[PDB]
Amino acid sequence: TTTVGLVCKDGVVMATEKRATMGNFIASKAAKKIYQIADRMAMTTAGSVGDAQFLARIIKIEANLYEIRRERKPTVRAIATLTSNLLNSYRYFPYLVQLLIGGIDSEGKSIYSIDPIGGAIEEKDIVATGSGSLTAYGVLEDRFTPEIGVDEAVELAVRAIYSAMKRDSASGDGIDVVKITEDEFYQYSPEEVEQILAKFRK
Amino acid sequence: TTTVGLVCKDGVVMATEKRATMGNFIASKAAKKIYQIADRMAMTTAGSVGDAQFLARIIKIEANLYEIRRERKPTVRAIATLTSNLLNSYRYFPYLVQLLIGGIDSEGKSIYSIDPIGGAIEEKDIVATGSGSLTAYGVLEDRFTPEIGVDEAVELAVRAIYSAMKRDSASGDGIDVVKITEDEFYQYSPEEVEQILAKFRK
Amino acid sequence: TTTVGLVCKDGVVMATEKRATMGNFIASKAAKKIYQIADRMAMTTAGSVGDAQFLARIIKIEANLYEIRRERKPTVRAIATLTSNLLNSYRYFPYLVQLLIGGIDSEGKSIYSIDPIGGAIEEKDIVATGSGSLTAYGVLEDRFTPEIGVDEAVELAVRAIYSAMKRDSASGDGIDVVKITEDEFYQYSPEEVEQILAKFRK
Amino acid sequence: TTTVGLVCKDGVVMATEKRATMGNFIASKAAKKIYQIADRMAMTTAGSVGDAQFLARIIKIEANLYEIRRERKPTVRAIATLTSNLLNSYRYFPYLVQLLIGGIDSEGKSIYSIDPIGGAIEEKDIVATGSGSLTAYGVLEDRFTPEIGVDEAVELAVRAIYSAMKRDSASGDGIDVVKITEDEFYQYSPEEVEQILAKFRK
Amino acid sequence: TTTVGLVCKDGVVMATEKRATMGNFIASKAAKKIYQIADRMAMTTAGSVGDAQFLARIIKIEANLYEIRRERKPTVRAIATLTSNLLNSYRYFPYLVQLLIGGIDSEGKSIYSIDPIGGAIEEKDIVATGSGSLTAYGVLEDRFTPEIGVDEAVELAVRAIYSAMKRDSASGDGIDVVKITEDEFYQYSPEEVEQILAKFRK
Amino acid sequence: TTTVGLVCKDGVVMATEKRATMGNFIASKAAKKIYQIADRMAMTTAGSVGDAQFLARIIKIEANLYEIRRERKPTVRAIATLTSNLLNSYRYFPYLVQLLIGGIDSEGKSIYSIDPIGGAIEEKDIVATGSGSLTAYGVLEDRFTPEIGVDEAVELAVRAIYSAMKRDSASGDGIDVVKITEDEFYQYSPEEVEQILAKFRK
Amino acid sequence: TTTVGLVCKDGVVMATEKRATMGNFIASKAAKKIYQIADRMAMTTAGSVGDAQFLARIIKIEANLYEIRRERKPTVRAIATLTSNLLNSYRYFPYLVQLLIGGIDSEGKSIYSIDPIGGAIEEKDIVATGSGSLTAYGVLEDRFTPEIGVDEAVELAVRAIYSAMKRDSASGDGIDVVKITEDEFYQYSPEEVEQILAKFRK
Amino acid sequence: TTTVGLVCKDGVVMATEKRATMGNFIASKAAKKIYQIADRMAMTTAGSVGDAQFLARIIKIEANLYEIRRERKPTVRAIATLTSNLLNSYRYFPYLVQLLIGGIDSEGKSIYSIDPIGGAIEEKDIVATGSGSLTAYGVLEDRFTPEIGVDEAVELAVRAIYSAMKRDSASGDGIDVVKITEDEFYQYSPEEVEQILAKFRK
Amino acid sequence: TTTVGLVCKDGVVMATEKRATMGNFIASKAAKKIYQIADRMAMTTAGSVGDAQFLARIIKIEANLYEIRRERKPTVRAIATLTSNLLNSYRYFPYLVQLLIGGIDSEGKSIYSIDPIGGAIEEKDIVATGSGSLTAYGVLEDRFTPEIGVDEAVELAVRAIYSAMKRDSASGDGIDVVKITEDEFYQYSPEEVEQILAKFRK
Amino acid sequence: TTTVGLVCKDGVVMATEKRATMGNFIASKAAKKIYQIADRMAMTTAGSVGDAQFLARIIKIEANLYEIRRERKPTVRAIATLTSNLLNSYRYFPYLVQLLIGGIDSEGKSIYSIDPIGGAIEEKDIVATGSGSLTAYGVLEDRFTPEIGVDEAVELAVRAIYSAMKRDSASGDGIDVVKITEDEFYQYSPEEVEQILAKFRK
Repeated sequence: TTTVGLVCKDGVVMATEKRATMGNFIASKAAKKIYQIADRMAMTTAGSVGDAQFLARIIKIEANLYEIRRERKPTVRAIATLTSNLLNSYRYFPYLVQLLIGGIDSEGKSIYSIDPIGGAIEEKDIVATGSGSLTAYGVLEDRFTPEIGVDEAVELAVRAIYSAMKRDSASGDGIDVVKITEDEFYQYSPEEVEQILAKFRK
Repeated sequence: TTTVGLVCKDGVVMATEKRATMGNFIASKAAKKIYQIADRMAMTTAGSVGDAQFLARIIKIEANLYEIRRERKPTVRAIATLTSNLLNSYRYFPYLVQLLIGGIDSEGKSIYSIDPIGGAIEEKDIVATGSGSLTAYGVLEDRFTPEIGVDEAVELAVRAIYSAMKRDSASGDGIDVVKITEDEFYQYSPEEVEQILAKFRK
Repeated sequence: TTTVGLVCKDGVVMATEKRATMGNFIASKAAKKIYQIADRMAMTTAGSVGDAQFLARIIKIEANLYEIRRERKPTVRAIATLTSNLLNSYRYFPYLVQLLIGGIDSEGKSIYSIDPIGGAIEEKDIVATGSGSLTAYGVLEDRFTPEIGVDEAVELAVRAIYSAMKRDSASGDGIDVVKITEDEFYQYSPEEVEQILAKFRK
Repeated sequence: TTTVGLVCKDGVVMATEKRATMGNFIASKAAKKIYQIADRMAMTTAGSVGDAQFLARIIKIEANLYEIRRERKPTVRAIATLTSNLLNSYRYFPYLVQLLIGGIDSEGKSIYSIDPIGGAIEEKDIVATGSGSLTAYGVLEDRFTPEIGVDEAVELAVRAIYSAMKRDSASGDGIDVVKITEDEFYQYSPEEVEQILAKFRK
Repeated sequence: TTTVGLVCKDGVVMATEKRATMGNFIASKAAKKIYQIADRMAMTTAGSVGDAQFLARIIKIEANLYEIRRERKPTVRAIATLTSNLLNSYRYFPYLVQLLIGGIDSEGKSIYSIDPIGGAIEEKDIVATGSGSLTAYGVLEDRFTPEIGVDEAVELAVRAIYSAMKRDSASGDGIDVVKITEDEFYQYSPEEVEQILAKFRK
Repeated sequence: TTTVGLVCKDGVVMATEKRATMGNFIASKAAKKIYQIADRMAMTTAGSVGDAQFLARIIKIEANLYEIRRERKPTVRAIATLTSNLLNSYRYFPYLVQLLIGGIDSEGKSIYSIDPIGGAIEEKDIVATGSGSLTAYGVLEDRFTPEIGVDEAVELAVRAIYSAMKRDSASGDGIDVVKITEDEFYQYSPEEVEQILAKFRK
Repeated sequence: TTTVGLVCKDGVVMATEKRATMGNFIASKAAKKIYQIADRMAMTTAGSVGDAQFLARIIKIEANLYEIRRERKPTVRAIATLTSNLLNSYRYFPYLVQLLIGGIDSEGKSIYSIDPIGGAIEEKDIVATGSGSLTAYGVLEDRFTPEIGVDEAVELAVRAIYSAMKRDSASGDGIDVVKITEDEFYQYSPEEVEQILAKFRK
Repeated sequence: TTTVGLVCKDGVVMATEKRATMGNFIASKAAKKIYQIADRMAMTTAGSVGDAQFLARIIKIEANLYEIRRERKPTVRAIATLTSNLLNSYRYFPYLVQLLIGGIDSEGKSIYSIDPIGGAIEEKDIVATGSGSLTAYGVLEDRFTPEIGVDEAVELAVRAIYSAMKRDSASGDGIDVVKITEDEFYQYSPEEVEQILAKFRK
Repeated sequence: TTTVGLVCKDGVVMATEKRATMGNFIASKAAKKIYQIADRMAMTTAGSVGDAQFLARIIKIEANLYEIRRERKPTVRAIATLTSNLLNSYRYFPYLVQLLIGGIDSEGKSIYSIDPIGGAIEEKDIVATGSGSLTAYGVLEDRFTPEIGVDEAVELAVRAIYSAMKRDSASGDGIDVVKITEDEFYQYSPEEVEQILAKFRK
Repeated sequence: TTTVGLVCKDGVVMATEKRATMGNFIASKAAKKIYQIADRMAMTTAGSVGDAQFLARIIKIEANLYEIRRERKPTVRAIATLTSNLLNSYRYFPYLVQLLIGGIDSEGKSIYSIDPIGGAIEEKDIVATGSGSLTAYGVLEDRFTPEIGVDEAVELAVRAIYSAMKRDSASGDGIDVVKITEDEFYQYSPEEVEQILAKFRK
C-alpha cells in the first residue's frame, strides 16, 4: 500500500491503495483504509490495517464531539494535534501506520502527517509515504503546478500510484481515490478508479 | 484449520475446518470452531483453539446482554466494533485468533472479519482468513454472485476448504458448515466429503 | 505421561499413569494424578507434577462450594469453565498442564479438556491429554464403540497407556485405571493393572 | 517420506510415498522412488529425494558391472554392503537419506537397511524407517505373518504408510509399491495402487 | 522465481520469466533466462541467472561435442543426466538453481527436471520448478489433454505462469515462451507474449 | 548439600548434611540444613543455600501460630499445603528449592515433597533431593520395606549418603541424622554418624 | 546407551543395551551391537546400530588377514590397539563411539576398552562405558567373582542391562549377550535372552 | 576480597583487607569494609564495595533503634535476622554482598552468614565469604583451638588474609584487624598489621 | 585434572589423579594413567585422558626406538623435547594435555614439564601444572626439602592430590604414584595408595 | 605479561616475568621465558607461554646454522627478520607471542620488537612491549642516559616490571632480569631480583 495527498485550490484530493498484496498473499482486499472523520475531513492510512482501524474510530468520534461542544466545525489542525498526543502517549504498544488527515474546513486547507512515533508536520502541498513512498513522490513533484485543482489532482493521484504498482510487488492493484471538492464528499471506490488506468494499457 | 466467509442475498454462509493440535497434545475431530454468537449469527474461528474459546464465551455474553439491553435483535456492526476494541484491551493478554463475525441482522446481511490486532476487514465480497487463505481465495472468486443461493454458498465453501485439505494432511481435516438463511442452521459434516471418495476407486 | 477419559454407556472411565521422575531420581510413586472433584466427577492431569497437584486443590474447593451454595452436584461443563478462567487470569506465569475433566452429573456426561491458557474443548470421545497422546489415541480410536461397557473401557484404556509408555520414560512403571460406573469410584491401583500386561508381554 | 519393507513367501514388497522437490510438492503423477538396480534387486528410500535418485545410479552402474564382469548374478548382501562403503566415502559430499535395498537372490530373500553414517545390517522381514516410522511400524508387526504373500503384502504396505500420512503433513498423496515376484519385476504404478488404497474410505 | 513446462503431442513447450524478481527490483531491462542447449533442445531455469547460464553453456558445449562424436543426435535424457552429474560436481562447489531440460529426441519428447541436489525426473507432461510452482502446476492441469496442440500449449504456458504474476505487477511485463515443433526453435520475445496477455489485461 | 527422607513404621528418619557447599565454593563451614517446624515436625531442604535458611523461619512461625490459635498441633498435611501457597507466590521470581516437610501426626507418619511452583505430593516411600540424590536412592530402595524400623533406617541412611560423599566434592560433609522417634526428637550429631561410615578409615 | 562386560574364569561374556538414534525411531529387533571380530572374539559397541556395523566390518577383515599371515591367532590386545589407531587417525570419517573388544586369547582372557580418542586400557574385570554404567554397577559388581563361570556371567549380564532399563519405563529395549567359552561362540538372539529376563520379571 | 570472622573464648576476632583493585588499577588506597553496627558488634564484608557501605548505614541505625526502642543490647541473632528480611525483599534491586555479623552480647557469641539471596543462620565458627576463601579456610581450621585467645586469634586472622594475598594480589599494602573483647573495640589499623609481614623483606 | 612432580635426592616421584568421572562413566575401573616410556622413564598427564593414552603408545615406542638405534639410553631431556614436536602437529584435534616426563639419565635426576603446544622446562625441585597446582604447591613445600627419601616422597605426593580432590570437580581415593629410583620402577596403584591416605584421615 | 629492554653503552639488559599467573594456574615457578639464542643474544617474551618456547627453540637452532654456514656470528638484525618471516609463513600454526630480540653483535647494540603477527621494527634505546607498557615507559626514561651502565641498568629494569606486577592481580612475584654485558650471560632469577624491589619495599 501507498498513500499520497495533494493540496488543491478548491479542496483536498487524497488517495490510498485499498488493496494490498505481499506475494500471492492478499494482506488487504476491500480493506477499510479510507475513513470519513467529519463531513469534509478524511483520513487515509498506509501501513497496517489493525492500528488503522482502531485509531480511525476514535478520531472520528472526537471530531463529531468537537462540533457538539464548541459549535465550530473542527479544523484539520485540531484533530491532527489531538491524535499526535495519543500516538506519543500509548507508545507502550507500538504503532506502524502513517496517517494523513486533511480536508476542508473554514480556515482553509492544510494537510498534516502523523508518524508511527508521533508529532505533526504540515505538508505544504505534497507527501508520499508508505512502501511505495519514493516511486510515488517523483511523479507528484514533476507535475506539480501551484494552480493544481481537484481536476489536475485526481489524475495526478492515479498516475503516481499506477507507477508504484509497476515498480513494487508490495503494492496492490485496487486503487481508491477520495475527492473533496468542498460541495461533495465523493469516494470513487476501487472499480471506477482502476477503470481509468486500465485504458492506459495494463 | 481455515475459515471462509460469503454473503448471500438470502442470508450468510460461513464454514470451518477443525482438528486441533497444541504441539503433540492432540484432539479428536469434534473440536468446535463454530460458536453461535446470537441465534442467527455465528463466529467461525481459526488459529489458536485456546485463544478462540476463551473469547467465544466473552462475545456470546456481549451479544445476549445487547439484545436484552436495547430490546432488539443483535447486529453484526455492534459486535464487530466491540470485538475489535475488546482485543485491543486484551492485547496485553494476547489472543491470536482470526474471526469472522457475521450473519443476518436488522441492518441487512454482512460479515466483519476481525483480526487479532483489533483490525476489521470489510466483507460483503470474498475474505480468507485462515491459513488456507490462498487456497480458499481460488475457489471463492472463481464462482461468485451477490445473488448466490445459500445451497450454492455451502457448496462453494466445501470445495474451497477441499483445496486446503490438499495442503493439510494432518493440520486440519473435517469440515463443518454454518448455514444462516434466517431459518436453518445446517452442518455439512466430515462424512459427506469422505463418502464420495469411498465410491471413488481413484 | 498421558491420561485418558472416555464416555461409556454406563459411566465414564479414566486412567492415569503412576510413578514419575525429576532429574535422575524417582520423586513419585504414591503421588496422585487422579483427583476426585466430587464423588463421581474426576479430573485426570497430564503434564508437570507441581502444576497439576496445585491446580487440583483449587477445582476441588470450587466443587465443594458449589454443593454448599447451590444445593447441587456440579455439572462437568460448569467445573470446566471454572478451570479455564483460572488459567486465563494467571497467564503471566502459566500452568503447564493439560486438563481432562470428565464425569457423570445430573445432566448426563461430557468431557471438556482444557488447554494451558484457558479455552476448553468439548470433546465427546477419543480424547487423551498428554504428549504420549499420539500413541494412546491410535488404540483408543480403533476399538471404541459409542456403546462400550466400563468393564471394557478399563481394558482398552490400559492398552492405550501401555503402548504409549514404551516410547516414553515419563509415564513411569505401574499403570492405574479407574472405573466411574455411577455407584462407585473404584481405583484398581498399580498392583492389579500390571497383571493385564501379563496377558501382553512385560 | 517413510518406508516399509516386507520379506514375503512369494516375493518382496517394498514401499514409498510420492514426494518431490518442486517446492516440496509432488512431481507429475509419477515421481521416481523405485530404481531397478538389477533384475531381482530394487531400491526404496525414506529421506531426501534428489539424494535418493543420485545414489541410485552409482549402485545401479556398479550392480550392472558386477553381473557383467563376473558371469555370476549379484546377491542382495553384496549390493547392500557395496552401498555402505560408497556412502561413508562420499560423506564429504552432503548426503543424508536412509536406504532400503532388498530383493531376491540365490541365498533367499532379504532386506538390508543402509544408514548414511553406518553399514548394512541384515533386516529379517520387518523394517521402519522415516519420520512416519512409529506409525507405520506399529500396524505392520500386528498384521505381519512371516507367511504373508505378495497380494496381502501390497495391502499391508499401502495401509501402513497411509496411516503415517495422517500424522505428519510432510508426506504427499499417492503411494507406489514394488513387487519382485522372483520372475517379473513389476511396478504396479499410481493408477493401480490407488484402488488398493480406495477399498478404505480414501 | 518460477518456471513452467508442458510436453506437447507435437512439440515441447516451456515458459520462463525474462526478468528475475528481487520482489522490488529487476536484473536489467532485457535479460535472458531461456537458453539454447541445441537445435531441438532448450533449457529453462529458475533460481539465479548468473549460476544458471554458466551451467547451460557447459551443457551446450558437451551436447555439440557428443553429437559430433556419434554423428547422431544425443537424446534429451542424456542432456538431463549429464546435468545431474554437472550439478553434483557443483554440490561439492555449491550452487542453488533448479533446471528443466526438455526437447525432442529420437525416442520421443519429454521435459526432465534436474535439481542441484542431484538426479533427474522424467515429468510425464505437467511441470514447474521454483516456489510459485504449485499455483502454476494447478492451472497446467485445467486445459491439459494429450490432444492439445503446440499453438494451444503456448497459450496455456502463459496462463500457468500468470498465476504467480497475478497479484504482482513489477514482473508482470517481461516473459518468455519457448516452443520446439520440430521445424522451429522459437522464442516468442516479449512483444508477441504481451499480445497474448493483453487478453487477460494485466 | 543433599538431604534424604523416608517414612518408617515407627516414625520418620531424615538425614542431613550440616556443611554447606555450592560445588567447590564453600558457603559456610557449618550450616543447619535441618529446621524444626514444630516439636516433632521438621524440614530438610536442598537446592539454594540462601533460600533454605530464609524460608525456614517463616514456616516455623505460622506452625507455632496454628498451635496457639486452635490449641492443637497442625497436621503435617496442613503445613505442607500452606507452604505450597507461599512457594507459589514466590515462583514469580527465581526460588528453585525442593523441600521435604514430614514428621509424625495422627493421620500416620508422612513426608510431603513440595515443589517450587507449588503442589505437595506425599511420599510414604523414599525421596531424595539434592545433588547426591541418585546414589542415595540406590542404597535406600534395596533394603526398604514398609515394616522398616527407625533403628534400621538410621543404618540405611548412613550408607545411602556415604555414596554421594566419598566419590564427589560437589556434596556437603559431616553427616547428621535426625530421628523422629515420636516421643522425642533425637539428633545423633555430625560426629557419631561419621564414625558409622568409618570402616575404611581409622 | 551403555555396554557392560565381565570376565570369567573360563570365558568372557559381554552384553549390550541397544538403541538406534534417529530421535524418531528405535530399531533393535532385527539389528545387533555384537559383531564377531575373530572366530572367538567379539566387539560390543555403544552409540548407534549402524555406526557399530560399519566400524566393526573393517576390524573383522583385518583380524582375518593377520590370522592368515602369522598362521596364528591374533590376541584381543592386538586387535584392541589396532582399533585405537583407526579411531584417532581416520576421523576424516568422524566417529563418536565407545567400544569393548574382548574375548579369549592365547595369553589370557580379557576385555579391553577403547575410547573415541583412542588408547586401549584393559579391565580384567568389570567395565562400562555408556551413561548407564553407574546403574549397572549395583547388582553387576556386588555378585562379581574371580570365579564367575560362563553360565553365571550370561545371567549376570542380563541383571545389569535390566537394572539399566529399570530406570526407564521400558525404553531402550534390546538385549544381546555373547558367550565366548572357546568351545562355543554363542551370539544370542532377542528371543533367547528374553526367557532369562523372564526369571526376574515375567 | 575475603573476610574472616571467628570466635575467641573471651572476645571475637573479625578481620578485613584493604586496598581495592581491578587487576590493572589501584582503585582505592583504602575502602571501608569494617563497620561498628554496635559497640561490641562488627559487620565485615566480602563482595561488592558499593552495596556493602550503603547497607552498613541502614543496619547501624536500626541496630541503634533497637538500643533506643527496646532498651536492651542488640543480639547477634536479632541484627542478623532483621538484615536478612531486607536483602530478601530487595534482592531484585542491586545487591551482591556477604555479611558476617558477629560479636559478643548477652546472647553470647555466634557468627551469622547472610546471603544477598536471603540467608539467616549460623556458623559455630569459621566463615569466608570471600574469594581467597579456599586458601583462607585451610589455615583457619588448622590452628583453631576453642580456647583461642584474642592474641592468638588476631595472628590467625592475619594469616588467612595472607593466604588470599598470594592467590590474588589485593590484600597486599594493608590488612586491618579488629579485636572485640567485650570491654573494648579496637581497630588495629592497616599499617600496624602490614609491618609484621613486610619485615620478611629487608 | 592435576599432576604433581618432585625430584628426590636419589629418585623421582610423580603422581596423578584417578577415580573421578570421564564422559559419564567412572574413570578408574582399571585404567592406566601413569605410562611406562622406558624402564627408568615415565609420563604422567593432566588434560585430555584418552589423548594421553594414545600418545603414550607413540612416545614409549620412540623411547624404545632411541634406545635400540643409538646404543645409548634416552636422556630425560630428549623425550620431553620430542613431545613438543608431536603436540605441535596435533594442535587441531582434542589433544591439549600438559604432561610432566621424568626419570633418571646421565645428567642426574629430572622432571620436565611440557606445555600444551610443546615447550620443555627443567625443574629439579617441584612442579605442578594442573588447576590443582596452587593447592599442590602449598602442601608440597611444608615437608618438601632439598634432600628427601623416595619412600618419604610417595606419602607427600599422595597427600597433595587428595587436598586437590576438593578443589576439583571430582576424583576419588586411590591414585597412581610411581617411584623411579635407579633400582626400581615400582608403581603402587589404588590398593597400596589407599592405605597411605588412611593415615591422612578424611 | 610484559618485557622491557634497554640499550646500554656496553650491554643490553632485558627482563621478563618468570612466573605467569592466570586465574589459579602457575605454569611452574621455575618456568623459563628467557631464552638464550646465541652467545651474547637473548630473547624476552610476553604473551602465551607455550607458543613462546616452541617458536624460541627453532631460532636458537637457526642462530647456530647461520653461524656455521657464514662462518661468522649472527647480527641482531638477522635474527629479528628471521623470526618475523617464520611467524608469517606459520600463521596456520600461529604463535601468539611478542618477542624482543637484542644483544650485542658486530653492528653494536639494538633491540627489535617482533609483533605476534610478524614484522620487525627497531627501537632506538628504550622499549616496553605488552600490557604493562604504558606505565613502564615513563618509569624507565627517568634515570635513562645511553651512557647509563649495566649496573644501573638492571635496577632501572626492575622498576618498570615492578609497577606493572603490583597493581595487577595477575602477577605479584616472579621476575628474571637478564644481563648481557659482552662478557657474561647472567640470569639473576626471582630470589636475587627480590632484593632489588625490597629496596622500594611494599
